Amino acid sequence: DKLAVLYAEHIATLQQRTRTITEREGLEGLVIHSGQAKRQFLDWMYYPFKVNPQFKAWLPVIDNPHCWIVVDGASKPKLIFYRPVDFWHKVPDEPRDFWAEYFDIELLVQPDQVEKLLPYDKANYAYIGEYLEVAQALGFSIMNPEPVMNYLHFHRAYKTQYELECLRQANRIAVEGHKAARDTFFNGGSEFDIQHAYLMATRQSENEMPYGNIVALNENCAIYLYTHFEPTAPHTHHSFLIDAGANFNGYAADITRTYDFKKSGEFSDLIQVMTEHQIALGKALKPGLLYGELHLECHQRVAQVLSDFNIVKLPAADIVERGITSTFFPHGLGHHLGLQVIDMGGFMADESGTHQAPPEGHPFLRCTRLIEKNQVFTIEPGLYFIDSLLGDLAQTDNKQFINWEKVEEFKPFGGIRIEDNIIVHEDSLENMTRDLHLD
Amino acid sequence: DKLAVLYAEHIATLQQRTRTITEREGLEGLVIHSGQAKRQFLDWMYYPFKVNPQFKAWLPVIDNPHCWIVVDGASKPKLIFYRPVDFWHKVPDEPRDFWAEYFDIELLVQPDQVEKLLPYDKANYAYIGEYLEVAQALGFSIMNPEPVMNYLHFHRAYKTQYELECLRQANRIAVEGHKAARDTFFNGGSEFDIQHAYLMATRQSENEMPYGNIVALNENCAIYLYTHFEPTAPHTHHSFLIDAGANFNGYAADITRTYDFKKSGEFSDLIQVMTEHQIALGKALKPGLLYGELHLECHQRVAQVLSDFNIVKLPAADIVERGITSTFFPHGLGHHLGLQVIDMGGFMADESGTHQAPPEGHPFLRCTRLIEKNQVFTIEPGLYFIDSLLGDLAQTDNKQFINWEKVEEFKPFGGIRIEDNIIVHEDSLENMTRDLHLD
Ligand SMILES: [Mn+2]
Ligand SMILES: [Mn+2]
Ligand SMILES: [Mn+2]
Ligand SMILES: [Mn+2]
Repeated sequence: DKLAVLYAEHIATLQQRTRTITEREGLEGLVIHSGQAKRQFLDWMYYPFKVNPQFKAWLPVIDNPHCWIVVDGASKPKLIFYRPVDFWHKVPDEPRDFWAEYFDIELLVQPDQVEKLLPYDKANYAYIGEYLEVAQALGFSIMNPEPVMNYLHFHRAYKTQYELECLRQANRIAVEGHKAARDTFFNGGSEFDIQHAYLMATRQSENEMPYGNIVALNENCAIYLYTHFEPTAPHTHHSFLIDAGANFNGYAADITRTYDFKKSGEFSDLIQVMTEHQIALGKALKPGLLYGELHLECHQRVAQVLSDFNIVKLPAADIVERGITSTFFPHGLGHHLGLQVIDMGGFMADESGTHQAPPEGHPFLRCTRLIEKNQVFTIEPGLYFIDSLLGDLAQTDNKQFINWEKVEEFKPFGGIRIEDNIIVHEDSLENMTRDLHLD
Repeated sequence: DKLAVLYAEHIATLQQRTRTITEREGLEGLVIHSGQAKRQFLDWMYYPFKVNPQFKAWLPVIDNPHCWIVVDGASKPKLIFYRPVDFWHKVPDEPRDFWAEYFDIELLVQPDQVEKLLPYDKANYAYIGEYLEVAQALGFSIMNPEPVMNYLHFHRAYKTQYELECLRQANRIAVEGHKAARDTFFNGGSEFDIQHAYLMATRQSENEMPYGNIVALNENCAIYLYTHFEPTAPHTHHSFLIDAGANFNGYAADITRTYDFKKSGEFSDLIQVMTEHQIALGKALKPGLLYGELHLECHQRVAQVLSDFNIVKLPAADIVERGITSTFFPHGLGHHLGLQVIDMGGFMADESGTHQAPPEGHPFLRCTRLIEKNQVFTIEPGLYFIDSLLGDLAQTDNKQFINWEKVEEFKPFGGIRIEDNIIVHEDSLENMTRDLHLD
């Protein structure tokens, strides 16, 4: 009932957004398409279904293709709901979940019979969806118009209370996964074993994960978009990095933890120092600050670690100025989190979609937007021992400053990332991840 | 080693097929495209990669997009092998697996630079692949020509010794899965628990499965393409149906077993009788027989069961002649098995692609082809208590013949399917599934 009560105000906010952008762009409405199942080439099997984010923005229906929302922000939202009646599939009930009473629902038995249920004159309706050829055949001429997409993507950064509650519930599920993964690692499990313990504890299958989990042991922790799951355990367990989430009502969690098998020695100490810096970066989110400023602070803190552990034999300020931090921390500090894992509107200065420029030394940073209340962020500093980047560094005139001996002793551990999901309020920060006592 | 030796004859067979069809159609060669990763709408994540079957027909490279084979059957096969060298992904070794020596290999570092490595004049090359617009942009004009696709699909039914060994290896893995699933069911597991015990015993994740596993308890056994995995166990365990396989080198297993929780009572006796029929149907595969004749025999055997268990109050022969068996056994007896789960060429009378007509009373049967040696089949009789089909039957003048009381006592158990994978040799049958002592 809590989530159901909050949903009423979620619909009213989405109605108000729809009314504003449709009037501004001279449209009679939006037709939002959940998507279709993609058939495999020369085959009868399908790819796993992935819902249009613009569709699930309205309601937690994420496993149903051939659904359509028709909205103008004044009349009651219309939902065309795909309900086939075949003997070979489990026929679910007509929708009676909390969200049903907010839509005029019409049942669609066959995907290609949708034309009769869509507005007769489509001149002033925008199709929002992936299937441009289907839309054209149905008589749409306006498809994913940039001013509408930019407005909706801008405003997706401001979560309704419904959305924030969904994100709390996703974090709660992911944390149960993270505990089971950790325990499997300390029991000598393989990457494959750890992944499947995570899925067992979340009660979510691989394709319900909002992204492909990263489950890395030892040197694989240095590969920051590592995707495989080694079925056989390494002879020696040194380190473990898991980046994994969960789904709730289409909303993602995105949590990363790094562990040391021995729970002592230098790599264990490196995790603890990065954890102190990651907590402080999470507490520096503040309304009225550009996110790019926290990315700069992160480079400063990584330099402090490199200096303090005698990995680079220079004061922190010199490590930053000579660019060396980028070899050890080569990605962004984090991003917006919501319906999508790397959420929309993180690069925008305004509703029309103008980009907020990244900070001077970091031209590739894509999360640059002014922090405000009701926004949700990842904070995910990292420090890695990456062969190709350490190779490039060994060919610069900074090479004498690098403690190559000590870098060699860290390579078997791979690296470190620590990631939390944080809601910014007007006068406080809610660390959803650390409020759940994962550690 | 054994597989490596057999692969030489596999390449020679594929070279000879390529030479025959390219010369017959006046082509200089085939260009066979492994495929591409599909990006999710408005997102940076990808769908799981699914290799072009025509690509993996040549070599066990199933996880690598942007690869191309150029073959004419008269020179050494050419492989363009996609090898990105990015710091964020695992850089694999240049190919040195058993298959590498059989191709002239050129490494491709960036997908869009392939045009340099393909034949300059493409007029007489056929593109085999899904990406028609990419092929057109590269200068191809012949794409998936029907005579080439029908010829290769026709000959896919004749497995080389390499292919048969790959299929044995897949069955061996799947059988380990099946034993863990069975044991989890008898311990009171949920559908979700059973699925994840299957994945843990096969060491294969959900997306490496050659199809979506069916893991069904109780009434869900009646839903023959049931897809969900209930995370909570039912209050009472009655029955369990698992249809699941495994991958080896791109070759599928496809095994189904049905279990009774009590291991006694009428449903248990129904499994034993269906088991007798399934073994007999598996032993009736014979070179020179039309597969449709086994489908007819299956209907006769199911009718014997429906009569003998007093489910239909008619002699067996009358149940077959009035089409009543179709309400309880509504699908095909089985299909070819290979690189694809429902393998190619099952419907064909000859290499031009003419259809072998189904038996008169079974117009929807799609596995109709003359059985010959070196072909691989599924045999999968079933008997189900399906609400919507029993609903339809209750509205015909066959209603009076159905023991509705007895049907009611079976509904909680859902239904039965027993499936083996069988190689047909000149002089014998090799039941891969039962040679592995699954039961
Ligand atoms: Mn993240
Ligand atoms: Mn992450
Ligand atoms: Mn089958
Ligand atoms: Mn099957």
